[PDB]
Amino acid sequence: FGLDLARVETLFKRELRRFDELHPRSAQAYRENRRHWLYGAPLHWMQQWPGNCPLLVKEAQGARVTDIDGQQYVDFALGDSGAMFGHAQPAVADAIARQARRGSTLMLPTEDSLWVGAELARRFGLPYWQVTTSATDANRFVLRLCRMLSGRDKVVVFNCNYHGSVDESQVEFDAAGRMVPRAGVHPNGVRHATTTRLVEFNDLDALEAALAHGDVAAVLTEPFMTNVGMVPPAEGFHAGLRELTRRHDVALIIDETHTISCGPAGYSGAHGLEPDFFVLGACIAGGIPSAVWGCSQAQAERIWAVLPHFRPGQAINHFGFGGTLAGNALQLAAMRATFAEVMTEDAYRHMFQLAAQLEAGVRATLEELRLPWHVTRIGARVEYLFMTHAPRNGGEAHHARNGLIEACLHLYLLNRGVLLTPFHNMALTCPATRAEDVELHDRLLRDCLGELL
Amino acid sequence: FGLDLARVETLFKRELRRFDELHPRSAQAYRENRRHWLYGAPLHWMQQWPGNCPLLVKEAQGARVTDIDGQQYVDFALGDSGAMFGHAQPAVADAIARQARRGSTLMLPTEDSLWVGAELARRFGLPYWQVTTSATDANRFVLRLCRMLSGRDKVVVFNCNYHGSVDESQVEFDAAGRMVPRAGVHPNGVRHATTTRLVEFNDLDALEAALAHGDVAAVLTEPFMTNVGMVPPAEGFHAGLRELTRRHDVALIIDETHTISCGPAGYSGAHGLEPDFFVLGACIAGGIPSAVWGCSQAQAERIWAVLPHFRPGQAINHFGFGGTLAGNALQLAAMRATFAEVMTEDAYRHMFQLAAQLEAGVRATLEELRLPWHVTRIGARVEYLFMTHAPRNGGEAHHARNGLIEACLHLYLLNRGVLLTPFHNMALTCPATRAEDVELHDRLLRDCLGELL
Ligand SMILES: Cc1ncc(COP(=O)(O)O)c(CN)c1O
Ligand SMILES: Cc1ncc(COP(=O)(O)O)c(CN)c1O
Repeated sequence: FGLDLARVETLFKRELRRFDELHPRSAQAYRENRRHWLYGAPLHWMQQWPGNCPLLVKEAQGARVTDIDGQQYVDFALGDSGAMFGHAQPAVADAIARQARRGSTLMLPTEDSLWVGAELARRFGLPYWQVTTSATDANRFVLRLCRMLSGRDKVVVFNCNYHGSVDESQVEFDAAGRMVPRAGVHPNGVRHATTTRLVEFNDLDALEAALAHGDVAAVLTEPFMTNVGMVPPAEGFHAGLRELTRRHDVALIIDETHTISCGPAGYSGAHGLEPDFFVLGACIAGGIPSAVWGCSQAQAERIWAVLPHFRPGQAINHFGFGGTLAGNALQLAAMRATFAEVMTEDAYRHMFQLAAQLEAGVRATLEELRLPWHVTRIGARVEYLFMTHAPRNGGEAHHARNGLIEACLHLYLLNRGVLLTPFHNMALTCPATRAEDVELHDRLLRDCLGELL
Repeated sequence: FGLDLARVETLFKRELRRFDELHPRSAQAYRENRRHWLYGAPLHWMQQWPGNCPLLVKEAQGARVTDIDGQQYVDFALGDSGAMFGHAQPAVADAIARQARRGSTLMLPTEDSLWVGAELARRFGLPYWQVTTSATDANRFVLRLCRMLSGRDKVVVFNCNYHGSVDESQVEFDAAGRMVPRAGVHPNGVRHATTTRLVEFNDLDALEAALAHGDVAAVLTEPFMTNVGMVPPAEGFHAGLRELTRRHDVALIIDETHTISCGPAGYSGAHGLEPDFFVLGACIAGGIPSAVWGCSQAQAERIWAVLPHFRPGQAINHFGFGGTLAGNALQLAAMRATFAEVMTEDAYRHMFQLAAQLEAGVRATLEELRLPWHVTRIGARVEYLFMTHAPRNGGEAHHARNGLIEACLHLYLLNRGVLLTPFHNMALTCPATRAEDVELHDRLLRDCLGELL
């Protein structure tokens, strides 16, 4: 990847010691938290920050975070996209506070459901919606409905996808091109040959071959892959994807959990995609676990034919989906505030300006230092990969990832006041991001790469 | 069931007309919401309230709810247990408001994680915890870890369980005693013969026969079944369950999502159970979708051997579980407030007194009217069933449920200012419930049954 991995190790060791010296109170907190949390924090992923422990946060507002050692950071991680519009958005926090004081979960709708439903239909151009407690659940429940309406069992996913803890998606290609369980993800009693057909992104011949078996209920995909570095769709790919799925009467599910960074109506709204189902995760509810999914008129009619509107005195049933806190008053209050006051044309304009500045700065550094790396941007989200050209598919992109280089870069920036999500080589801008924050990121990255070369 | 179903239908029809006359603004809201929500509300379950639409709530506090038609209710539904300690608990609402203003989701811990981890271990007597966004997910993830640590693929569940949208659990016995997909729940590409062994509750011989196959990773169960009416464990059942699972080296997972009504340490704490894993849902976080799960040190050691603590520079991985907003600052703030200020010995003392009064009143009515029905209480939760004696298992209990009778009773009470969850014949008391509220419930139920007989 253009770096001497021995030099990377040397710097990494120095930065691990620097981390220890700078963050003693977080380290002390980690010692205590390891006594009661299985992986030393409430979520096991939090153990994967670089350095010897995750930081304990004291407070965060906008794109600023302060830890319990008093260190201040510019935050380009933004809760690993869960806080994509910034921390403590005043309208959203106020809406949450107000609604908590007048009922957070009633198993009933409130007036906010009226406004939000209409807004979803307007913004995203699909007529009918439902709410879940996570993007994973939206994907799981949509897949269930697709199996119900189609009578087919398999889902098509793309190599190196991520769609949440959707067991049927947890596959990859081995060296012989065989579909096997994803590395480090136990098959969990699933026999994926019975549930899943795997294809590389940007491969219409392979997609046609998968669908031709006639056992595929749905294709599930991001419109632009974001969970193995960034893989843009090729020229003509979306047209072909949409045509092939129509020809085979297969549902097309577009997951915009990350690609909502492309604009106020997502990638689908910018590019005239025609999803059968549309999934969007928790950036919309201010840190309250949430997601929405929507469907076309044609899919709604098919769903109602297999699951009719409930009749008075009918036996109660969940039908295998929904959840007890799904669609609750608190979620809907936060969504209303977010769509009305946060996800505006002006917000996206600001985010794009700063993200374009950040992208251009990274690109200048890579070009100056002659690194065989590249940088890609989708709206507010910028990510680099350790290969010369944009990957044609997820398989290619996976080979350009390296845990040591990533950890070293991330830690070097963390120790100097910039937080990047540990799971990607990405930076996310929000309405509270400032030009000086981009300048700091740019300088530190140039400094780090400079020390390595 | 002791009632003429024809008289039940006649009253139900009258009460549906009464509902229309009393709730015109909710009906208008439903017409609008049907334009944009697939099932006319954010969650399809909300369509299953009795009456011709779900009520739209204006505000709720304690055990009081006011709808948009200005109708006031005593709430014994409490968000179908999601708000089991009452609506708008001041400490919890304040904690949510405070934390929203200083970062809701950071992919990092805060000082509240220290306090909550220690509190969970103290309260529930298991040392190691994790947080999810739902009880469903806690169950799914525990099952995954059990398959990983055991190398076995099957889970034992009990007939007429409910553990959330856990696909492997969605089975029942047919008339021939065959394990088949649960009625109305599509198998969803799961071949349950490969994932699941089904047994009736309170049947140690059948449980032994299931476990003897040597392919069971875990037994998943409520300690007292609450999702098919109430099924108490028989004398000696828990001792036998614990002994058999130990002998076969099978994980025992106790799901207290509802049975937390038994006391501040759940049924397990009251009755000295010894779970390997313990699951508790969203009642603990004030309407923020949440759950916790805990495990013994012995299970933790087996898990760490198959999923080691993360090493510096290791390739990032979700490992098939966790979630982006799981274990977030907002959840942990709400949990801290709930455990410190709400789920106290004094709160439960009040809840028990009022629930005992409610139980005694229901029992008196059933005995006076000579109905072949009975009532059961577990702590704050009271439920009746349309059979003479307590059911020995879920199979028996299922036969004593009737959608029409349930809808009629629920609607009669709703039209006279008492909300009961539409999915059960249950009432839940909280710290804000008053004796006069219980008296109103008691009178209306007696009035309704009186009109029917
Ligand atoms: C594209 C995509 N879809 C779905 C999910 C699942 O989201 P969650 O972890 O909130 O369920 C993620 C994770 N952010 C994602 O990146
Ligand atoms: C015993 C039990 N376990 C798990 C769940 C799942 O909870 P959720 O719908 O919040 O995932 C439920 C639903 N109340 C339940 O009753």
